[PDB]
Amino acid sequence: HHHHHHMVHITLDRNTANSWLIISKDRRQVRMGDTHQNVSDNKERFSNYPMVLGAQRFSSGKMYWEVDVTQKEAWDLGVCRDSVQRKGQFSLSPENGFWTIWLWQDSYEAGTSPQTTLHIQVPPCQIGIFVDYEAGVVSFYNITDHGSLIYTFSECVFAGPLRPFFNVGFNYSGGNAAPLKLCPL
Ligand SMILES: CC(C)N(C)c1ncnc2c1cnn2C
Ligand SMILES: CC(C)N(C)c1ncnc2c1cnn2C
Repeated sequence: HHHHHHMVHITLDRNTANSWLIISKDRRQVRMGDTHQNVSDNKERFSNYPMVLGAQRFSSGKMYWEVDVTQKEAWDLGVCRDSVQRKGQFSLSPENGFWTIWLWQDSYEAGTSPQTTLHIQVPPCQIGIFVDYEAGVVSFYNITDHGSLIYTFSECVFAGPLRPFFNVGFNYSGGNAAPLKLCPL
């Protein structure tokens, strides 16, 4: 792909984070803590899952960023509406304001409803995410495999400002402690 020149500097918004997440000083990394991280509750925090938003809001233009997923067993990545539900249980789909892919139980899927199987020969260590607001497109790229296309959501109906979306996943197995990291431009 040739989307690299739309690179944007994403930082994580602490206030949206589930209370067990640990966000680094530079706001560029996030991991699952082994306990509540001693923060006060607020209406922005994702309560039920290990999720956090980027601070940046996008309402026009073309945007690109990269995320490191090295050695993780489970995670979700993409974008979401600024007004997605924070509390309780919910489906990760465009109907609920999410445009995402994930890894779970050794397979990759796109968060359509129902979910779509992805075809990945080279497990990615870094994922590229491209958003074209005007076109209604969200695309995902395998940086480990020379930028090959993973998935394109087209005909997107964003219906609001978009925020970068992250889920570090649970660590029930003891094999999913590694962080998500925003990769340098
Ligand atoms: C098969 C569906 C319902 N599950 C379990 C999931 N869907 C999307 N992201 C997920 C999971 C599990 N972990 N993460 C990060
Ligand atoms: C929001 C949902 C899709 N997420 C991230 C989930 N994560 C982990 N386990 C899950 C789910 C859903 N069901 N189950 C059993």
